[PDB]
Order: sequence, then C-alpha cells, then structure tokens
Amino acid sequence: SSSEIKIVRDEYGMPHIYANDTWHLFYGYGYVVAQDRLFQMEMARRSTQGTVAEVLGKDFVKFDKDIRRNYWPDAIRAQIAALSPEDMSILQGYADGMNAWIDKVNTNPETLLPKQFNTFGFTPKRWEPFDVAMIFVGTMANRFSDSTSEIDNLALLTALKDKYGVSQGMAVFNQLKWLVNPSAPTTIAVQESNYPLKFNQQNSQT
Amino acid sequence: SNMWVIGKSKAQDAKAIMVNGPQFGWYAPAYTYGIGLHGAGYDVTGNTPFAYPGLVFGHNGVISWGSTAGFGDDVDIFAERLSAEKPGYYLHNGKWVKMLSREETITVKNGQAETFTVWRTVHGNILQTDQTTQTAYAKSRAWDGKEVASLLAWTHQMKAKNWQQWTQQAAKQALTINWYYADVNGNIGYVHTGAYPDRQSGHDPRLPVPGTGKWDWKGLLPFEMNPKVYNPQSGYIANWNNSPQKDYPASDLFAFLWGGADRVTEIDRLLEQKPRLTADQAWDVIRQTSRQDLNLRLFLPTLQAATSGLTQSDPRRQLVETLTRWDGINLLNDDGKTWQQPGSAILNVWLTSMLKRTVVAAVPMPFDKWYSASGYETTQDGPTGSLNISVGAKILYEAVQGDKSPIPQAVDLFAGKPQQEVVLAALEDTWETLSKRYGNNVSNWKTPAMALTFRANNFFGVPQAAAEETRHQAEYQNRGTENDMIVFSPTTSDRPVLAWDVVAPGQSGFIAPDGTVDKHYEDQLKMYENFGRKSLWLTKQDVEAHKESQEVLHVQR
Ligand SMILES: [Ca+2]
Repeated sequence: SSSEIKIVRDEYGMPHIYANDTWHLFYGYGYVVAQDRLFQMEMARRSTQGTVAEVLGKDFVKFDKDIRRNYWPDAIRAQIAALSPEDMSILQGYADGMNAWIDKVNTNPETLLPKQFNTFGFTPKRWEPFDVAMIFVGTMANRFSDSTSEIDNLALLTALKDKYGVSQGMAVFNQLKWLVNPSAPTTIAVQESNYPLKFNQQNSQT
Repeated sequence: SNMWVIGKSKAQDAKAIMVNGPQFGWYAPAYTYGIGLHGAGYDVTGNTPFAYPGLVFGHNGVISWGSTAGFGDDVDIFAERLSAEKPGYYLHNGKWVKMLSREETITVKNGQAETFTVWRTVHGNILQTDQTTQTAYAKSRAWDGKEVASLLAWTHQMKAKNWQQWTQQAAKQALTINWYYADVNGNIGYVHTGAYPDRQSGHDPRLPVPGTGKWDWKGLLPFEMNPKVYNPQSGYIANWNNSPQKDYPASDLFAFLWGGADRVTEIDRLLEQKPRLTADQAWDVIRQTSRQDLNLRLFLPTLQAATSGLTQSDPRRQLVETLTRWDGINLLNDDGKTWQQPGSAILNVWLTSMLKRTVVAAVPMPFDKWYSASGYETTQDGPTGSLNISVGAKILYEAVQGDKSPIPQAVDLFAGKPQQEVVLAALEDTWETLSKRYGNNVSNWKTPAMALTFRANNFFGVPQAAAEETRHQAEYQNRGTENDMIVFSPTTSDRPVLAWDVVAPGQSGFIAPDGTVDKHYEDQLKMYENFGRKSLWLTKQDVEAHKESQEVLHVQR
C-alpha cells in the first residue's frame, strides 16, 4: 500500500517510519514529533517567529520585536514557492502529519493535551510549510551562522586611534583582533592545503 | 562542538569510527530528537535538533555524517548613506533607491499591541541607524535567499552513498558549518561548508564598508575554495570549532579568535597518543576532554619559569608545585560538590589578575571589559555552554610567547616590566585571595565544582517546559549536548555498521493532563551522567527485534 504509514517505536521510544513515498514518509515523521514534543515545538515556533508575547505577555515584547527585525518573511515564502513538487512534499508532508495529531489532540484534550498547555493557558494551532522552514532558520541559521560585531569593532578601533594615534591604533587593533594567525591549530594539515585568499587588514575602505 | 573521525589507518577492529558532540547547551526536553526513516529512497537512523526534516547526526548503512559550527566570516555590515530630505531612500550606484519596508504588530497577552516597522535595502535588513551621520547599517549575509536550500541539502545528503554524491549536497549547504563524512570502506572526509562573499580588493572584513556601491561584493566564492580534505595523511579529522585550515580567516566577532592557544589541541594529543584506537577508546575521549582544564597546558611553563628561583617556603612557589603535580583532569569529591584538586581555582584567580595587569590595562574603557574574563565564569546552575579559552587568555598567550608568536606586539602588554615580575605579582594576588578563604594548608582546600543544568527555558530564554521540569546534574561535563558514535565494518560483529547515541533526558517530553509523565520522559538521564549510550537501529530485523509498540495509519493525500 501507498496509503499506509507504519510507525514502530523501539525500547527507548525512538520512532521508525515506514512509507512508500515522500509525502507519507514525512507525514509520519511530523506525526510522531507532535506526539513526543508538541509543547516544545509550539514554543520553538513562537520563538523563531516572534509571537511569544501573545501567550506570555509584556516581558517578551522586546524579544518579539528583535526576532522580527532579523528576517524577511516574504523572502522565505518565495523560496518555498519555487520548490519542485518532490521537495515541497517534504515540507508539507511534515506539516500535515503534525496537523493530523494536533486535530486528535484538540478533539480529545482531556487525555491528549500536554499538561504544559493548560499551565500556560493556550492551545496548539495548525502548521504550514512556512513554520517548518522557520524552525530551521531560527535555530540553525540565526544561532550559528549570523555572527558579526563589525559595528563594535569600529568603536574599539576608533578608541584605540584616539589613545595611540592613527597608525599605531591600527597596529594595536591587529594585535587584539588579528585577521589570521599562522600558528593556529587547524583541522586540515598544511601538507594537504592552505587557503588561497589574502585579505586587507588596514581597513582600506575608509 | 567537537568531532573526531578515525579512518582505516588509525582504527583498531573497524575501518572507520565517528564520534560527535554537538554543543548547544543543555535543555529539558532534549535539544535533539531521535528518528529513523525508511522509504522513498531513504534508509536512515540518528537524531537531530528540533526534529528538522534532515538529520544532522546519523547514518544510512553506507555512510555517516556529523557537524560542528564553522565560524567563518559570512556576514558583513554595509553603512548606508541616508538623506535628511527624501527619507526611506539610500544612495546606491549614483541614484536614490527606495528601501523595502513592512509593518509589524506585536499582540501582547494582557497588554496593548505594539507596531513598528522593519526596513531593508539591497544589502539586507537595517540593524541600526545614525541620524547624526545619516548612516544606517545593513546586515548582509552570504546565505541570504538560500535558507530553504540549506535545509534541503541537509535532507538530501542522507541519501548519498559516497563522497562524490555527498559533496554535491555539501556544495548547496550555505550556512557556515563544518560537515564530516565516514563510510563502510573506511574513507573519511571533511568540508567547511557555506557561501562566502567574493570581496573587492582592500575590503577589511572585520569592519563596516560604505554601502554606496563601490564596496559591494562581486559575488560568492566557488565551492572549490571551501576548505576540504578527503582521507588525510594523518588518519584522522578533529575539530573543536578551531580553524579549518592555514590562512583561513575567522568570524569578525571581537570575542572570537583562532590563535596558538586552542582547545582542539586537547583532542589531538589524545588521538596522537596511540597508534590505533578501538571504538571504546574513541568513546572514552569524551570522558577525558569533558573533565580537562583548558588553561593548564597553556600557562604552566610560564608559571614554572617564573617561580624557579623561589624558596621552598614561598607560597607563590607552592601554588605552582601543586599545579605541576596535577594532570588537569577535574574529578568530584565524595560530597558531590567540590573538586579533588584546587588547580582550576588557582588558574582562575591568577588569570583574572594577569589580564587585569596586561590586556585590560592597554585597552581604553569601556572596551577593557571585553578582555577581562578568565573563561571560568559561571553561576550556580553552571555554564550555559562549552568551556573555552577566553579571548583575553588567547591574546595573553601570544604575549608570553615572545618573538615566537607571529603576531606583532605593537604595544608591550607587560609595560616595560620583565614578564616574570608580572607573573609573580599575580601569583601573590592569587595566594592572598585563596588563603584568606580557605586557609594556608593547600592540601585541604575543597574548591567548588561546576554543576550542569538541563534548563526548562530554551536558548532564546523562552519557556518550553514548566520550571519544575529543570534537571540537575552534579558534574559539569565539557561535552556534546548529545554524543553519537558510528562504527563501520566492526571485526567484532556480522553487522556492517554499529551506532549508538544518548538523548537526555529522553525521547519524549509528554506529560498528560493528569500529570502522568511519559514512559520515555527521563529514561536516558542517568545514562548521560555515567557516559553510557544506547544502540541506534537501522535494519528492519533489528527494529522488529527491539519493537516496543506499533501504530499503522492509512492516509491519502
Ligand atoms: Ca565580516
């Protein structure tokens, strides 16, 4: 069967999904995620999209504004609109599977609604592909691939320039925040290769 | 996050061994989610953060993969030229271009809603503006527009069956991440993935560039420039967020440096100590590196040199002799709260004093505070992430290396004094502070250990569990949030692959409305503490043999 999804859990409760096409596969995956981690997933959805203050109040308004400042939702939606039907199936299968368990939960809350929801006073909402993509953007791209302190760097550089004068201020800046240091231990040995590019380290753009 | 991959020429009783310890902090429920997928071209087992569609850690019976944060510089800030008259516009390539803008309304539970506007230029979203200079800063990411493709690369790569197919998916992953590879034949590889800008000549990537047009990136560098190695001469690949390769520039973060003092050396020493390693010994590197003080190695020779001509009864020297007898491994006492040796406390106090006399003194306020931490800074709940060597300590290490450091010491951080005098003064400060609180008999110093908290709030500071769901672990371990090991072609089994992981507190975070906790809510928590691990299954036979339950769905799209 093409309509069948078999879910086997092991002795530690880890789910294995057996399906015959993409949409069914990731529907299974989303359905067990909704079973195991609904409250965590709903709070991560609010965190990555900046909708925490709606269920938690005034202490989270700055947080919500900072999250929304740091991305552009239409750009994410356009990337989702250009996927091919096979790639789109991953995302929408996953959201549909989540939705199937959320429908049973909001229909039988006396036994199925995670305690947390009653504690914090709100219930789960249905997911779309955009929400699945925003979990990854928010917790992976934004936490580990968005780092910069270029504005602060400049304020340090300016202060060193006032203290030690223009040329030496720069040389102290390179002592504190060097561009590269040839003695750093590397994952690739020099015998195998080295980076070919060389960069400016005098702030030549001013 | 760290990773060691051991190939054919270094492995004992197997062809390949991969051990990964991604460091995300510690949370309840667990930061990663265990999942096996069988069908539509997929046949995988592993665990992954926030149950992403693609598994960041796992294998598919032929190859295995793993990741560590890369920290390359893929974000630069463009200083945009505004106009007092004609607001909402910015100069770009000789014309006044209009900004993209969107309005947002923040609904607030038991409060009034708040609305604000978000602005964007060709370079990215505006971070901040300087109306005095009529300058607005735009953050420009090299991966902008490739978020969804990166997610999909991480999914599709689970189907690869060898290096060539795997690197094609690594070329599409645009975030600065290190990716690692191992296979059933004993091949091992590494790629520092992501999209990096092709900058104009004279662009210093540590500081802002004018956004008026002439400094615009030219494009993105090709994938052939990404640092990468396949079957390295050494027999192994190790990374603890250190530099990928010689001459590769690091993030522009003022607190982040790749220098001569780096915690990856702690993994290297252990892998170079033995000609070959078994799975059990590769796994045991987790326990050693978890407990290892990172500063001992760095500054013990300086401390020894400076106290060499001191008498037996000078307390500064007895502090160094205690350190000299120590291997730097922290162990708990029987009380569950103090360390067996005082070493980390001494280094902490010494290092804070040394920084305050050297690096801190050369930098103007209020930037001096960026270089004062010793790197031991924690609280009662313990460190929120990994222990590292602080920035101040990496800069101080270059300084005590003399003309053996490649970094020109434009200011003398010792300010005209012989090093040994500054070292001895800091050692006097250390003795004064510690003897006051513990007394003069060093042998009965019982200094406080760091503990470990599985927090109920997630990394953004937002609740994802009630506060009582917090869990405490008496021993702090500088290790992955999860640890997973994959062993290919074991000589000790008939199976081609064996894999193990540990996902604490457990795979479920479900609590019923009557407060009844799921059966798998916390059955991995003691296993994590003890450095234990559970088997990951992949084949149907193994899944059936270990089944605890089954659920069948019939659905049509
Ligand atoms: Ca930069």
